[PDB]
Amino acid sequence: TEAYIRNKPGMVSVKDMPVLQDGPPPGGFAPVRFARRIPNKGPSAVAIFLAAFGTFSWGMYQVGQGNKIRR
Amino acid sequence: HFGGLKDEDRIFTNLYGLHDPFLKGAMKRGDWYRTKDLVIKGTDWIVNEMKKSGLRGRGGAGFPSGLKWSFMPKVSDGRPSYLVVNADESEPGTCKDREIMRHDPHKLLEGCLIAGVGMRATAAYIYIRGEYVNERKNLEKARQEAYAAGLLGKNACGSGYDFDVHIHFGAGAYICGEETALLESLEGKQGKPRLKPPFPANAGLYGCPTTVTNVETVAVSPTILRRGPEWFAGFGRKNNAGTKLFCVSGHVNKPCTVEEEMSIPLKELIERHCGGVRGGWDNLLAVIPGGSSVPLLPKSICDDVLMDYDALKAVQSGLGTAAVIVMDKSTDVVDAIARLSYFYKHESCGQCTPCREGTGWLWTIMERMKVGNAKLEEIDMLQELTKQIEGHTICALGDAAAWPVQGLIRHFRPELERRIRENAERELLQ
Ligand SMILES: Cc1cc2nc3c(=O)[nH]c(=O)nc-3n(C[C@H](O)[C@H](O)[C@H](O)COP(=O)(O)O)c2cc1C
Ligand code: SF4
Repeated sequence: TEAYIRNKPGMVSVKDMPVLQDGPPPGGFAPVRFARRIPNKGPSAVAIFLAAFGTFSWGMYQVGQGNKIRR
Repeated sequence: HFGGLKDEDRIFTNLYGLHDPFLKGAMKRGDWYRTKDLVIKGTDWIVNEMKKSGLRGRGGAGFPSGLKWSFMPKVSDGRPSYLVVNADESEPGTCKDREIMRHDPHKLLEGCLIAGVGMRATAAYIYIRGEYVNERKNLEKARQEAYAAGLLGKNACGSGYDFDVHIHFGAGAYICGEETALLESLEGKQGKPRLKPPFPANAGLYGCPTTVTNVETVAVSPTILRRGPEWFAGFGRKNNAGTKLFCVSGHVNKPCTVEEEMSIPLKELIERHCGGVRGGWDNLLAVIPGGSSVPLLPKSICDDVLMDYDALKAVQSGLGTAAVIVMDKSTDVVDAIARLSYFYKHESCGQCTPCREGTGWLWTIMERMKVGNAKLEEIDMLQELTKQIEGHTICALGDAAAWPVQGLIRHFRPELERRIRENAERELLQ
């Protein structure tokens, strides 16, 4: 019998029987961010191109100086 | 309006046994007066007089005695046919047949003769309950006196009717009061009632056509025949008419058995001949109007209810054996009905499932609810179990066990509510 299995010390009616199952805590959990957030905070395209070009120019100048010293 | 019988209109003039109950007393009081003429008059004449006298079965069923007698076969077949007289009263509260057999046995014997003549019965068997042994001895002595005087035997009277009356005693069983169970017990088997495709008027005591009739009806048969059916129909009202002896017992001041006109108010019956409730009318709580079979009634209904077949049936109850058991405010009606359920569980024969098991279940539930160890849905389940037991059982003892619980649920439900709530509070506190 359901009442026999779920008997309460001081209950009178079959209703308000004790119950405790897995479920949300009071408040219903928290949002979980189903969407995606990909930030693009890397260097700009013009910045890296200018860096590469300046690096190439200064490196060729250094190559010239080193070749002069070796000569 | 109804009631207040005079000593001349009372049928059982030796109810308390203040005079000689034997043959000499019987002749002095007016027994065996014109039995020869009554037998000579005719079986059909006797049946017609019973039919137009308004007499109804006094064993509880209330079926018309005249029609019940006319149900017998008119043409004498090979089978001898039988009369049986139900002296086996075991329903709680009623003791009228005890007094009838003990103090007016010659009236019972003359009634057996008259009923056998009117139903073309070869022989009669009086089934006394095993508990009644002094009454059985008195009836044996009366039967021997009648046989010696020639009132019974090959020549019952100047008429040529052949009639033999024997008495057989039970061994303490309440189911044996039922007609088919009584026939089975008289056959020498267990007191287990039969079903009802074969009616007892077709295949009864030994397979022969027999008729089972109550002691009170069979005993009042000669008196109403001698005094006229109109005289009997004068008392009472409508269909249910005549003189019925009520046993008033319980918490009344002076419990007593008294013969009174039919359709007397219950209050008037209690507070005129018996004496009244122990602490006045206001002290009265609940009255069971018939035996323990019929449902009880609260104080409110008993103020104006009439002690007869119809008014007690107009309310959800029945007259039954018309033995009122009163209960005042001092007692607990829940415990009273629990004891009644225990009695029915004890006295069920246990051949058919709804009564063999259901009566025990009802007793256990009533015992639980007496203390209060139950639930609201459990009293609802108790009512449902009552309904399940009632209509699906072999005999009327299932109804007799179901009815008191149903009446208690119908009327005294708040008492059960209070008991259950109090026990729940006590359990929570503990
Ligand atoms: C549980 C139960 C108890 C009975 N008790 C009695 C009883 O005490 N006396 C009796 O005459 N019949 C008793 N009977 C049988 C019926 O009252 C039956 O109708 C009766 O024997 C014949 O009806 P009558 O009143 O027309 O004579 C009982 C039946 C049952 C089912
Ligand atoms: S109702 Fe069934 S169990 Fe009850 S006494 Fe009758 S036959 Fe037996």
